Amino acid sequence: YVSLADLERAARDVLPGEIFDFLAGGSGTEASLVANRTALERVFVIPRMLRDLTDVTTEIDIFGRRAALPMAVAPVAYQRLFHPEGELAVARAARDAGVPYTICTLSSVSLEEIAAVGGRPWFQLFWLRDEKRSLDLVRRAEDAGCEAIVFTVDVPWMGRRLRDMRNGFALPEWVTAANFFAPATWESVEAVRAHTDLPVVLKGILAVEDARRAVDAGAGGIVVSNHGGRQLDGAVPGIEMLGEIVAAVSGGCEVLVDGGIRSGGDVLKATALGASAVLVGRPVMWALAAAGQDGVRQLLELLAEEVRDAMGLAGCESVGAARRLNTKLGVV
Amino acid sequence: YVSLADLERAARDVLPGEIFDFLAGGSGTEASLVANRTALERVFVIPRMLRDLTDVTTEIDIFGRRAALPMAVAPVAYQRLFHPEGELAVARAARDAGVPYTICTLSSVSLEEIAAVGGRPWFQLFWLRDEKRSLDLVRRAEDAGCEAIVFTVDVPWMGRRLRDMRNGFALPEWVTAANFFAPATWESVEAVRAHTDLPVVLKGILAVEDARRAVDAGAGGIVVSNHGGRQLDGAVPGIEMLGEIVAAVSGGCEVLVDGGIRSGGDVLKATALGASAVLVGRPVMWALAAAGQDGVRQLLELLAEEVRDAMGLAGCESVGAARRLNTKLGVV
Amino acid sequence: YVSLADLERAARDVLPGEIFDFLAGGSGTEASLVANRTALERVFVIPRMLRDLTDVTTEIDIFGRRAALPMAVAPVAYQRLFHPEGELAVARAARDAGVPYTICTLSSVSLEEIAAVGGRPWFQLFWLRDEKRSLDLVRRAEDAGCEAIVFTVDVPWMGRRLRDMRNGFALPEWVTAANFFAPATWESVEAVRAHTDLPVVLKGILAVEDARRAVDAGAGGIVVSNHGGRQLDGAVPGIEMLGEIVAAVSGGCEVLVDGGIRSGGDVLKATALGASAVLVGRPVMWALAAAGQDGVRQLLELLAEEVRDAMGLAGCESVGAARRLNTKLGVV
Amino acid sequence: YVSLADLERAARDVLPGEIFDFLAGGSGTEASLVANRTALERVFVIPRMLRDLTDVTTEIDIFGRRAALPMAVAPVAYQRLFHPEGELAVARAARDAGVPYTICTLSSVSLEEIAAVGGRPWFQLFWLRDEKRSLDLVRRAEDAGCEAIVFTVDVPWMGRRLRDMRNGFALPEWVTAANFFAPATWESVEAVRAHTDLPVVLKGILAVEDARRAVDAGAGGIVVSNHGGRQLDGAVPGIEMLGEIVAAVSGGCEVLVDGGIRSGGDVLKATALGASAVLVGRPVMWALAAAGQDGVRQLLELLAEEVRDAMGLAGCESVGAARRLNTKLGVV
Ligand SMILES: Cc1cc2cc3c(=O)[nH]c(=O)nc-3n(C[C@H](O)[C@H](O)[C@H](O)COP(=O)(O)O)c2cc1C
Ligand SMILES: Cc1cc2cc3c(=O)[nH]c(=O)nc-3n(C[C@H](O)[C@H](O)[C@H](O)COP(=O)(O)O)c2cc1C
Ligand SMILES: Cc1cc2cc3c(=O)[nH]c(=O)nc-3n(C[C@H](O)[C@H](O)[C@H](O)COP(=O)(O)O)c2cc1C
Ligand SMILES: Cc1cc2cc3c(=O)[nH]c(=O)nc-3n(C[C@H](O)[C@H](O)[C@H](O)COP(=O)(O)O)c2cc1C
Ligand SMILES: O=C(O)C(=O)Cc1ccccc1
Ligand SMILES: O=C(O)C(=O)Cc1ccccc1
Ligand SMILES: O=C(O)C(=O)Cc1ccccc1
Ligand SMILES: O=C(O)C(=O)Cc1ccccc1
Ligand SMILES: [Mg+2]
Ligand SMILES: [Mg+2]
Ligand SMILES: [Mg+2]
Ligand SMILES: [Mg+2]
Repeated sequence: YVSLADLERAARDVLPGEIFDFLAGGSGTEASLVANRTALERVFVIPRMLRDLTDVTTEIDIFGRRAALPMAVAPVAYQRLFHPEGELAVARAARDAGVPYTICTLSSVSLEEIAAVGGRPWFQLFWLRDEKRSLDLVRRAEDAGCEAIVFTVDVPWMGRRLRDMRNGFALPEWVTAANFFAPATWESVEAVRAHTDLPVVLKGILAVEDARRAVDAGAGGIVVSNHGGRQLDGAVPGIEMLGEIVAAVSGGCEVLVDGGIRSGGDVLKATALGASAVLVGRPVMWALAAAGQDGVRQLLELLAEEVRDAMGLAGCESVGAARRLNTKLGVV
Repeated sequence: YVSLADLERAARDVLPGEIFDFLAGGSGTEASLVANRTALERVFVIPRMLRDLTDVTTEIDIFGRRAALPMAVAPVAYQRLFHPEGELAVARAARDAGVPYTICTLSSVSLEEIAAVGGRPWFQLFWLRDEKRSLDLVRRAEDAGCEAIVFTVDVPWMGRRLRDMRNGFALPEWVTAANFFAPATWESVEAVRAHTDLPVVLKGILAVEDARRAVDAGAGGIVVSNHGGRQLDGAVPGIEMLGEIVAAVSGGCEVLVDGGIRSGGDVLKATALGASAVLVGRPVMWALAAAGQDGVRQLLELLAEEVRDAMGLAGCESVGAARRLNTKLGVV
Repeated sequence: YVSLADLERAARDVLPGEIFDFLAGGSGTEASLVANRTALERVFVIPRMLRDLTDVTTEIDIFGRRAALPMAVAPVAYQRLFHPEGELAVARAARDAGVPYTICTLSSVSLEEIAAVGGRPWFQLFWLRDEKRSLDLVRRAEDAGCEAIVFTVDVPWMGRRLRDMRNGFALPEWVTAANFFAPATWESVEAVRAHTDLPVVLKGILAVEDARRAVDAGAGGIVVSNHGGRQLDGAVPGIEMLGEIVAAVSGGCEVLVDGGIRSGGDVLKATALGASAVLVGRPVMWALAAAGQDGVRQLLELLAEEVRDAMGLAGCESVGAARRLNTKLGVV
Repeated sequence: YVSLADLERAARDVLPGEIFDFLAGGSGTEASLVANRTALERVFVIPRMLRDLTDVTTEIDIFGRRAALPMAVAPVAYQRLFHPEGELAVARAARDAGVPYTICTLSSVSLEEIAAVGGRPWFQLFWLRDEKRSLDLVRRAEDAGCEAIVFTVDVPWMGRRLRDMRNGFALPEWVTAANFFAPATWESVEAVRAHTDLPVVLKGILAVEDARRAVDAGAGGIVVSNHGGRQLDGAVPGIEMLGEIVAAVSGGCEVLVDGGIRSGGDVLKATALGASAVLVGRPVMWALAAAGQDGVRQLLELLAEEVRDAMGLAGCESVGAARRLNTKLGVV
């Protein structure tokens, strides 16, 4: 594999069509799914030259701990759909690569099993109808050693997945929600923040004033995201709001972004627009589908090489230097 | 049907080619027909998160009465071209869905028959050569219980419909103007406004100063519209003028928009740009062609679900909240 | 024929490929040829409604005389390439339509023969190496009753016509320059202006300061033009400079535009951007090729209908009103 | 050959696929390779008319000596890949055309042999791990009569050439680095500047502040360049930074540009955006592949004719006049 696109081709070959569609699809007309890629392709970096690259490092510190790359594995539900080892294969490879892994509320292996793999597990929360049950799930994650609560805030309900409707897609009997819903509000965020000392990261923020309110609410971070184009069809790409959100946040929390990251150059673009780190979703599942744990390892090694390559070519010895790069929008 | 595009495919299958072309076509090179869709596809919404969605409602009040959605059926002439029940099938489904139905001056069933279906009938006026006859038509509509006069102001004459010319299209002998023309001016508007206590809504306004003059003239509303691309070829899309017109009108009348609405997300976009409500034309006829009254019912149920979905995903419990959403233009 | 594009198809059928290429082609990569069309397609008009259209007229006054439309036939050399009657067929149809006809320096029928057709003949000048010969040609045109001298200023030499080079195209022995070259300068303009009381119109101006200098030099008009994409490849379209040039000229001369006019709507766009009138080149030759004099008559009747249609749909009873229309750029 | 694109077709016919790919390819997704062409195609020139063209000249003075065109042959490694005479064929043709030739550090014929051809040889430096060896290479070039040191500053290492990886491309045994690496820094630039009285030209500058620092560092020139899209994938095109860099440099050094020059019109565009001169890479190798020395001669004669044509059509008797042209961005 010499690009993440190689892995997409390999996963399309192996997966059943309706499972590939569950993974690849977005909501509605897929306008936001496509725009996530359009937006990154319009960004060009202005690289710097002639800087010291003696000790180029892609490492970052986030939520108190070192990560090997400015990247984490996005929460993607039901990973046993893609490979029999599911979440355990992905979490093992992430651990070995030094990348945080976000455990899903709708994981097909229990959160305690996945946390026992080790590494840096985060936990993605969906709000349950029942504050008490929601908080018990947060407490389970904390007791199991997860380091952050990634509270998904853009799913009052699931978007309209027209591929799934047309395919009549349903979970196989052999895939279940191994950890076993209502719209979340700012009151739900406060209940979580009061229940845990872990950093609470709000995933799915796109409006500048919601990013400011997230800091005011005590969030340790946000993920600027349109949920990979799977929720509101026509939601702006996170990448297009990132710069304005980073300016409004004034360092008050970590600002991550996701949606459409398909290379180390895309990581560099996100960093140059001000992201602390990115999440990567579909490509990790492609690698899982194509070759299990070893596939995910290869993907993360390829992404690490691409990130190091892009940083050094752009004159950046550290991720902080990359955040100080300027960019210019082009036409594609 | 899981999208309005499903219905377009179904109507193309059933209708004779020249009737599909009469419905689908625009004037000239169809630049404005295409631009109506281009414009909506360039708009992206910035959704809000974590708001109370306990009681999401798509209802609005307009011209004194409640409507179930921020939408009405646009005036489309000669609906018996598309289905034997024509206007009665559409008006029955609109009534049952809680959506106003605009009766045409060139309806193929008389306006009194269509008004007798019930619901919320509006009446679309074309100016007749003869003030007295024009006003008698307004009086008929009022006597029959129509709630608003939608005065079409962008047809001094019909545009150049090159599909119709190339097809040699003419009305079948079995379709007639069952209610049975000169360019309208501001004097014509004043004559209508003085003749009726119903709100007069000027349909086909695109210039900001014409929107201001409409308020000064006593209009209760305007429809920002290029007539679905069927009149001036190269007229700007209504959606591209809507924000500037809403700012200039300062709440002085209702501001509707039409042209290219093909989903509940498109309704959300129009609302976010400031529209009070939208009109929907061609998709309603697709549903009529495909399956008569039941087809139109299914279309309106699908649109209601899409509007509720898009509003809630965007953090909006009411249409007023949706009007306060911000937007960002993209590239497609 | 219901559009000018119908005539293009008819002319491609009848003409020999290398003559169609001589007519259709531009210089170099044809970037400016394509951009002339791209530019018009990006312009959208903001029409006005509810204005008095009792007496819509497409007439203009230019260089002291009435024309039936805001249009003249552009200078196109060697019209016998396209039809045996060549320039006489075109000039007869232009006369009958009330449209000025620009006689070429490189006409395949003598300028005195073409002027004898009547109508409103203008004369397009190329500067000869020899001031005295150039001025004698101007004097011939004046003696023959031409009403304006259209001095082409964008041909210090012919551009690189790669279609012609690849085709090995040369004039047939039966086509000659029936009136029988050096780069023109501002001194050449002054020599012409001093030699004739006819208005001198500089054709091929694109820079704002050249338009200002043209007024200072005593020009009666300019044609904002990149020579139909046939001279500098990569020259900006005239339509993209027109508004800035009209503002800089402050009414000091007539400002015409050409390049890519393919409909009455395009005429309206040019007028709305501030042009006094347009020139039309290739479409007139298409009509000549397809059907001789009668073809050109049909073209001009079609253009007259399209111009009247577009003006009235846009609320304009006169060309002056059309010049006061606003426009908005779109994406196509 | 009537365009540079003719030569590209001829070279694709003759070269082995993997050598054509080595020549044509870029890094990563080739976003910057494509954008180099997109950027030039978006630029339109505003030509001037009616200026004296008695003595049009394409000559420039650069680094103290006259060149026949505002162009030099870019450094392209291993030219024996394309033709058995390699660098000697290209340098002979460049000499005969009056164009400087940049000798590569990775030339397949020794720099002393190529300099002995005569003409105006420049020398492109890659920094060696070893200041002393780097400076000895600079001294060899100077001793052999090279006139400028073109220090490539955008290669801390080679970019990711996915065509080469997929092809398994390697140098044939019969091609070697006949002159026989570490990241360069500003200290490396100072070591070169102190070692030679030749002008030092930094190639691969894209950031405005790096251009300013280059002047402060004593560079005699810079090449605004993304290395033909072969280094950072997603680096901005040089052409898009050129105007801002020329303004920041305030005449303090020569400002060249490269990437995607495919015609004399493209040379004119670069000049109008403020470049002192351009470099041309791939087209020179196409000509070498297609027909050896004579091919390169034909290419340079064609480019000279296109540059003279474009300059005169744009009203420019000198390259300095062309630099004073204005431009307008379009859509393509
Ligand atoms: C099949 C699939 C399931 C989920 C389930 C979840 C989820 O239960 N909770 C959550 O909070 N986000 C999810 N997501 C979004 C994900 O976390 C990233 O937001 C996007 O995948 C980023 O875009 P890509 O890198 O995929 O372009 C999903 C994405 C995909 C493709
Ligand atoms: C076949 C057809 C006939 C009519 C006849 C009329 C009419 O006698 N009076 C009027 O005032 N508007 C009309 N219209 C325009 C309509 O009311 C809406 O302006 C557009 O259909 C909105 O765009 P879509 O939703 O169709 O894109 C028509 C639209 C179509 C397609
Ligand atoms: C075959 C052909 C010959 C000539 C010869 C001349 C000419 O001897 N003198 C002149 O001054 N302009 C010319 N022109 C340009 C013309 O006058 C108009 O500038 C463009 O045709 C406007 O663009 P279209 O309407 O064609 O798009 C020509 C255009 C075409 C196509
Ligand atoms: C096969 C190939 C090898 C080299 C090797 C070098 C090099 O050892 N040192 C250097 O400093 N630049 C190089 N370059 C870049 C070149 O000098 C110009 O920057 C681009 O070719 C300009 O773009 P095009 O004119 O090609 O679009 C190369 C370009 C090509 C195509
Ligand atoms: O991504 C999916 O569809 C899932 O299976 C989990 C889920 C469910 C509803 C909304 C978002 C994610
Ligand atoms: O839409 C049409 O073509 C109609 O049948 C009614 C009509 C007629 C003329 C202009 C606008 C609408
Ligand atoms: O258009 C042409 O090519 C002609 O035949 C006349 C001409 C010649 C040179 C430049 C412009 C027009
Ligand atoms: O262009 C190439 O790939 C070369 O052969 C020389 C080279 C090597 C590494 C970076 C830039 C140029
Ligand atoms: Mg991503
Ligand atoms: Mg609509
Ligand atoms: Mg024209
Ligand atoms: Mg180049």
